[PDB]
Order: sequence, then C-alpha cells, then structure tokens
Amino acid sequence: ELSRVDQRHRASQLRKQKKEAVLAEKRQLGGKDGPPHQVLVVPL
Amino acid sequence: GKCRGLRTARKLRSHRRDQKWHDKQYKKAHLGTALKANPFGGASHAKGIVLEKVGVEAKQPNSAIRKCVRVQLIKNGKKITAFVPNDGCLNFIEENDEVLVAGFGRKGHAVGDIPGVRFKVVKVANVSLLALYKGKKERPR
Amino acid sequence: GRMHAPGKGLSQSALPYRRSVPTWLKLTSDDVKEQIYKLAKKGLTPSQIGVILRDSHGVAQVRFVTGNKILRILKSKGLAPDLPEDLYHLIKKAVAVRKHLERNRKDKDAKFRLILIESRIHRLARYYKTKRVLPPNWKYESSTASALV
Amino acid sequence: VRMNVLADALKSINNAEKRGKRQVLIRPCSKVIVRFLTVMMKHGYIGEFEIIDDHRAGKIVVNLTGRLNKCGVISPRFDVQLKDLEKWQNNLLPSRQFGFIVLTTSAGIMDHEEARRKHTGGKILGFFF
RNA sequence: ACGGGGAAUCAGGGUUCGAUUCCGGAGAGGGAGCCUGAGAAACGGCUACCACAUCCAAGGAAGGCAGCAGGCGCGCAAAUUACCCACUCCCGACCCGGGGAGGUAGUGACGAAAAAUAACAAUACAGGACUCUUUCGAGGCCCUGUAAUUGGAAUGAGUCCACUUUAAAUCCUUUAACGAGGAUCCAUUGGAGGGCAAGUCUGGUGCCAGCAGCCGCGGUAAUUCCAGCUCCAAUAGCGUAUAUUAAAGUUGCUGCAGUUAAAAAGCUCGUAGUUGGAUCUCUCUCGGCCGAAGCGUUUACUUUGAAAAAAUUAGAGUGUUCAAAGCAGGCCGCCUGGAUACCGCAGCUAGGAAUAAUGGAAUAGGACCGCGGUUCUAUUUUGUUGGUUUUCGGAACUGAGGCCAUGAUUAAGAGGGACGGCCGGGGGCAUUCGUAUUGCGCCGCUAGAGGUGAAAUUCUUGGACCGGCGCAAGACGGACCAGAGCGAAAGCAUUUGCCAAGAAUGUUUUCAUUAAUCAAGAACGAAAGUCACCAUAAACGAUGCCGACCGGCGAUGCGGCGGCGUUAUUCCCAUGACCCGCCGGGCAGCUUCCGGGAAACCAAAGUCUUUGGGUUCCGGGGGGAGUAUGGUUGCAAAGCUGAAACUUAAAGGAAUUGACGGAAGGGCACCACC
RNA sequence: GAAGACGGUCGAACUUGACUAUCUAGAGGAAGUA
Repeated sequence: ELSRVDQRHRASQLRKQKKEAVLAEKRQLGGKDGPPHQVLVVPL
Repeated sequence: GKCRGLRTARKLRSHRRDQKWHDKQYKKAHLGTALKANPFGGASHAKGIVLEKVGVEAKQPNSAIRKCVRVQLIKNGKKITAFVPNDGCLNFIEENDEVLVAGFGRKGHAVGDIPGVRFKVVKVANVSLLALYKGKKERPR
Repeated sequence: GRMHAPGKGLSQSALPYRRSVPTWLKLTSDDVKEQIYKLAKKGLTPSQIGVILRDSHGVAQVRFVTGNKILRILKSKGLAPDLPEDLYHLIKKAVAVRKHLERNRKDKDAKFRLILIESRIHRLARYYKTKRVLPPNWKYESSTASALV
Repeated sequence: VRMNVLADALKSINNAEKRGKRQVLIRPCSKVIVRFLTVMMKHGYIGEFEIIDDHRAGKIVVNLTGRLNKCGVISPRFDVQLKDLEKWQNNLLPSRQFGFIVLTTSAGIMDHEEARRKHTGGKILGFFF
C-alpha cells in the first residue's frame, strides 16, 4: 500500500474479512438458528 | 586512488553506503521488493492446500520426470509448485491435503535439475514424509 | 606545471647565494631610492623599474642595497598604484580581447581565451581581497572593465 | 603539487637503497626530516649526512649503509594513544625483535620504544626497518 | 524502528541483532473530555462519540485480559482455568490483615553443565610384537580380537520402607530390602565418486524409478538410485529449512579494482568539500623565600585526575563431590571475604608544547616611559555638628618629548604577472593565386561515348565524346607533407596585409603562497539529424589530473650557450646554410633481468601483504536492460537520470598445442605431368 | 442550594465535496507461460 497508514488499513481489512469467514463457520452450530450439537458417547 | 585525509569521513562513508547498493546480497536483503515477491514472506516453512499433482520434466543433460505438487498457500493465497522428494512419496499425497512446505536449499533459487522449483514437501496431513517413507507411521484415515 | 596552460617549463631567475652588495657598486641606498622615485613618475610599473636599474645601473637586487622592496618603497613614499600591477595587466588584457572580439564575433579562440583570462582575474582578486589590498566589495565587471584602465 | 615533503625524502632514500647506491640527495630539507633521519642514524640504519645550505631551503646528502629494508611515511598523521601503539606495531613492523615506529610526541620526535619509556603518546610520522 | 545497558561473530579492523526479567519512555479497543487527590488527563475510575459486544418482561441495564490462568482465532511458531504468602519485598489505622507482585510445583530435547550403556581374570588363537634357536620351535614377557569361550566380582537405571527437604509436598542428597549375561536393562542420526572421513563387495533397476547443496550418477557390468552386508563421522543426540556472522582483500579505514577480464567523464573553466612548500631556542600586590591576582593568542593533540547504576564481559579468592554456577566460606566462640580492570564520543581537571591550524607593529591609531591638559568620581581630612574647599586615589578623552639594533623571514628545480628576441598548417577579417570541375560562346572532326568479372542504366550526324580559343560560377588547396609543427579538444596547409592571443626559452625583473583536485554551475565541441537547436562516436593511448624518485642510446622541433673548419654578403666583423657539443621544456623511437603483471606487455600499467604523497569520476558473476515507470531538457528526434520480477553455472581475458580453406608463399613423385 | 438555559472553550464524531489509497463483485480481451 506504500504508506504506513494504508498498510495498516489494508491489513485490518484482511483481518476483518478472515474474521467474518471464521465467525460464519462457527455460527452454524448450537445457537439460536443452528441444529443442536450432537454428542455421541462411547466408553471404551 | 581514494581520498585519505584526516577530515574525509563524510566522503568515505557516504561513498561506501552508496556503493553497497551495487552488491547483489545487499540489494536483495535491504530493498524490500524481493521480500514482497517471496511467497513465504520471509518464513522458513509454510502450509498450503494441494491443488493437483504435477509432473515436471528434467532439464536437458539428463532425463526423468520429477514428481511435484501444485499447492496454494494458506496465509496469502499464493500458488506454488513443490517437489516431493523420495520415490513412491507422491503415492502418499491425496488432493486437498494439508501440506507443509520448506525451502529447497539455495534460498530462493532452483536446485539443480528441476526447472523453476524452489520448494519441497515436508509433512502431509500432519505426518512427516520421512515417517511414511521408512514405515514408522501411516496416513490417517 | 602551468595553471591554465597544459605545459611545464623550468625558466626563471636564479639569485646568487651572496646577499651582499658588490664592491664595485658605488650607489648608496638614498640615491637608489631617488632613482626609484624619479623613475616611478613616468608611469613605470615596479617590474619595469627593477629592469632599468639592473640593465643600466648595476643594481642587481634593490632588496640587497636598500633593505626593502620596490613596491614597499613606492608605498611608503605614496607613489603606488591603486590596484596592483599584476592585476592591472590582467584587466588590460581582458579589455583588449573584448575590444577585438566585438569587431570579430566569429572568433571562437578569442572567446575561449577571454574566459581563461577572466577566471584568472577572479582568482587573483579573491587573494587581494583576503589580504585586504582591494576593498571588500570591488568587483570586476565587463561593463566597468574599460574604465578601470 | 608537492604536499607532505617528508613523504618525498623517505621515498627517495627507499628507492636509492634498493638500487645499491651509496648516497642520496633529498630536497628540500626540513626540520622534521632532520629529526627523522637522526632517529634512524642513532639506531644504525643510515649513517652521517650533510645539510647543504641554500638560502631557500636545504638539501641533504645522506650516506647509505645497506642496512635499510624499508622506510615509509604514514599519511595522514593519525593521533596515536599509548594504548593504541600495539596495533600499529602489529600492522607496520615486521617483527617484535626489530624495527621502529617514529612518533611526534610533545617531548620531541622519537621512536615507539622511547615513547613508551617516556610514557607518552602522539602522532605517527612513519616507520623504518 | 521503542531507546539504552547489552548479544552473536571476530587476527586486527569490522558486520548483524537487542519485542524480551535492569534503567528510561509509551499505551490500556480508537480518539476526546474530566472528577478526586500530594501525585492521574488514571482506564481492575467516570462522561461522550466511533467500532464491536452482553442481559431484557422491549420499558431499560451493563462492558474493556497489551495482569494470572484459560479459550477462540491467526499462523512455521510458544506451557497449568495448579499450591502458598513460608522466602523477597510492598501497602494499610498495622508485630496480627492483604498481595496471580513474588515464591513453589506442573508441561518444557529453546538452550547451557556433569555424565551410564560395561570392567576384570583364566583359557584358546596354524594371533602379533618381544628372549633364545641358522630356521623349525621354545617362554606366566607384553599387548589384541568378529571366541552367543569359561568364571564370579562391582554397580547403577529401576521397584521401593524410612529419614531429610518444604508453608505442605515433589526433586536431589542419605540409607534398608529387591534389582544384570545375548548383562534382549538392544543408541541413534546421517553418510560411504569428489569436495569430505569411510566399499569400482553383492542382488534389483535399465535416461525409468530415483539420487545429487555443486561437479555430476542412472540408457543391461550403476564405486552415486533401491536393498543386504561391511565400513566412516558426531553421539543422547543427529539431519533439514530459513535469518545472520566468519569464510569475503567478493564493499576493501586497515585493504580491492578500472589498456585487453565489469569499469576513466569529449574538452577546458570553475563554488563548496578535501589537501596544501621552507622558516621563529611567565610574573605582580597582599597572606604565610613561597600560595592568594593575572594568565600564556586561541584551539586540536597527548598524558593525568574525578566523574561515570547494577547485572553482563575480562578478572582475584573460594574443592558447588567436578563443572556450568553461586558468593560464600575457614578453624577450635573466634577468623575472613563479598577485590580489580574496561566503560568509545561529548563535557570537566592538571601537566607537556613536537606536529597542525590562528593571531599580533607597515596610512604606524606600535610598545615602554616619564611629562602635560579636559570630564566625572573613592571617600579617608579638619574635638563634634552645619557648610564651603582642596589633596589623595580611580577611571573616560586629548598634546608634545624621550626610548626600542624601533617594527616588513627568505625568494620554492611552487604559482601568477612583466620584459626581450624568436617560433608555429593556432584563430578572425580583408586580399591574392593555382589547376580541376560545371555551364556557356566559337571552330574542326566524325559514330560512338558510359559502366561491370559480364551486360544492364544513360547522352549522341537537333553532330555527343574528342581537340583548340575565350568567359563566368561555386568551391577546394595536390605533390612539397615528415611515426615534423601548432591548438583545451574537436581540429589546422596558396600569397600579402591587419587584429588579438599563445607555448617554450632567456632574466641577479616584480608579487609573495596567490596553489592541486574538483560536486553544483558554466564556454566550445567530428559527423549524422531537426526548425538556430541537437551535444553524440573504436569521442580510443581501447589508458583521470597534480607531485617526487627510479637505467641507458641515437635522432628530431624550438630557444639559449660555447666550439676547429667549409660556403654567401667582395675583405673585416656581424649574420644567415652546414659541421662538433652542452643546457632546457616538447613530439616520438630503439633498448634492458629497474621493478611490475594473468600474460600480452609496461620506463610506467614501476617505487604493492616491506600494503598510507594529494585528489576526482567510476566497477562488483552472465542476462533481463540502458528496458519499463517516474522526473527533467529539447519543437521533435533525442539528452540526463534510471529499476524490479524473472532466468542462469558459467559468460569472459591472455597464452599454448593442434584442426581447417574456394588465402598467399616453398619443396617433391612416370602407383603426377611434360 | 438541585434541575435547567444564554454564552465561551476544549473537542470526539457526523454530512457534503475535492484529492488519494485499499478491499471486494465485475463483461471483454491480449500476450507470454507449457
């Protein structure tokens, strides 16, 4: 980005994108919209 | 000849630091363009997703097909062809695999026979290739 | 070698070792100073007085007879020029080139020689300005060149 | 133009001692040169010399006994502290058993071994062995 | 890029790192504003906005882990939601309470220190060496083993009481009992062609699979792949990747290079910068013969002193069982430590005075002296008081006189400038000549003239070409013309005149350091190109500039100095042309074990590991590429400046042996010719 | 002596422009890459 402020700005945009992706992966389960978290239990 | 007088310290050091940029090792490691072109970004290793297995053809004074892997890195999305060292080690590699990629030895230059390949595979599915090759571990199912 | 010329040459005077006046010379200090005084009133430069006193009077060195130089005698008496004689001859040569050059504008090898003469004037004027012979705003200029001689 | 007139004289009696000659004429003389040559003569390296009086500057005719290997100047005259003397004689001198470094100290021009004995530093002029 | 103390590496010089436990700063999601208080613009305080985000009954309410744990994410990359205030300290009203500061355990092959995986004896060896034997062969003579040969001896790793340790524990240390023979109580990681220690042993493979940092190995005998066996190196460690240091005298201050390998600017001028020739041998008032009062022109330099946190580093002492460590310990209540050095630069202090800068008297407004005059003033002075008055003493300014050896260093085989006679294809302007070419006028002649290896192309009886006569036009100056001359370089040649320069020489002239090299800045600049610009070349000695030193030899050009003798001016000198020298700069050449250099070669490309005279530009493996982009000048062409991605193990220079021909010269054969 | 209000100041932020930068959805194509 060839400036110290714009480089920090670009890195924060990428961090916002990646954090949106990870939160969208971890939103699908056990919450207000997702299916229940199914725990199979086995004693070995 | 060079200036030698007792008050020549500014001429001497401003000439050395300007002639230092004509050295290949200084220009590489103090400019910043070569670090932005390095797909590892200065790291020793990296991690990527195997996109496809790729056979690369050896350079002219010998003849074989080197078994490389086209892998897209995780941390920046750059694509990379990387060499899988021993024989029957391409059999250990599926597609869309986690893979660990190192440098190949000459710090960004292509090691001898393989044309334009700077990287090699170290782990596949978080198991080292040496443990698979010598039969110490197996690929998880 | 030479400053502005590309040559070198070993041609100069060579004073003797003995600093005394010779025994044939009968002129004293005061009549030699009288000769210098009467010769300076014909407009003769300090370098032209010593040639006259050497050639036709037997005065080999005025410093050895009088204990003083030619220019210091003319400066202590008051008979000295305003600007020194080696800077005077450089401005006189720069005038004569510029006079010739305004007739002959295609003369490239007087235009080049004018720059060598004029840069020698500035190099000599700076020395006299450090040693406070010239007043420290005197400036040679091509417009007021011809009036100074 | 001629700067560092001692560098002329030490190159002249170096180049003449190599040619096997018995005498060198060095000009112009200077009082630094005479004190340098006196240090060399008192340790046996040159022998007697005669200063020729022109009224302008001197000339010196040095006699040569063929014991000199090398005579050098150091330009510029660096300041040499007494703690820094060992590095200079490591670089310049060929052995710890012979050779000298000439310093101008404030107690005069002397060799590096005498300067330790007078407990003095100074500036370096040159070296001979 | 938080800064230092410091760290790694290191001949010497250096290069790189320092987020990180000590010190200093900053900030508590982003900015901003505040309250309280000695202290805060505080965030385990408050108030907003911005971004996120929690509870809700939808009205409202609450938030800030870059503290300790822990989680998610991110990634190549990093530990326990443990115990305790016992130690070190801190806070409070306080001997008492509290402290995720801190201590203690856990995980911990970051890293550092110590250190097991066996020792011994007896046998046996168609071992080896040692004493005798000529040799065989003999020895308690000494060693070795690839003996699952024999033998009991010694131990920890473990298992595990107890004590000790600790806040309580663990660990270590100490001791019971058990604990070894294939002592299976099993050492690994990389290699085995070279670099580089160690197998052209064996099978498989057959340019495949693969190995290989590099050179290379592999195509049916692989010393190199895949395996077995053997061997090598380091060893509880050893490979790989990346950063970085040494190697790298491949960034060069020490200490490199620039003719031909990468490379010196077209030329001269010229600001800053850098560098610059000799020369010059301590006293005054008091306080007790010494100090207080001055320094001596001013610095640099050098030596000293004091001031410089600890830790770290160097280093003294001291048997942590040794060591890395630690700061303790040692005698029979005593005794002794807890040193010391280094800490650049800048700033303080005191000595030195060589080197290197700078100052001081040249219109004398100079010093040292007494004498004089003008203005103001210390306050001592008059038993006290009041007032006047001076003196004394001190400044600030001016006149004469005396005195000083009164006062200017020499004149660079540094540089300017004069002067003298010369010299030159140096330059400009004017002028003069020469032939040739082109065109024109006339006359004679007749069908060809041109160009090539060959025609081709083109003009002629509308008489070409030719031969003679005359005129003009633009030019251009042959031979003489030289390994000669001049010019800064491009470059410069007919006669004569004018103008303004210049080198060298000669000088017992003059100034007296005025100098060298030069960013920036400027003047001229082949030839091509463009409407005056353009400023570029094998612009080439493929070779910065200034200075010193270092071999010979003969010519030549200019100037000067001498010298037999020839000529010319009728004699005579005086000169010119020759001849024999000498001196000084110049253009060159020959030569050489001066010394260099990779060599070709070079008297500089020498005086270089015995490395430093001053200074400018400039190179760093080959390409990409003098390319793209940006800036700038130019009307434009172009000029200056000028990369990166990527690719590659060589490209390149000298020299030597051969190979070649449709290159030129020689010798030879009826298996060649005549 | 609280709420409140005029004014001043400090001033986060908000809106509209202009310039500039980045992340993303994006037709078309070209060349080289093999």
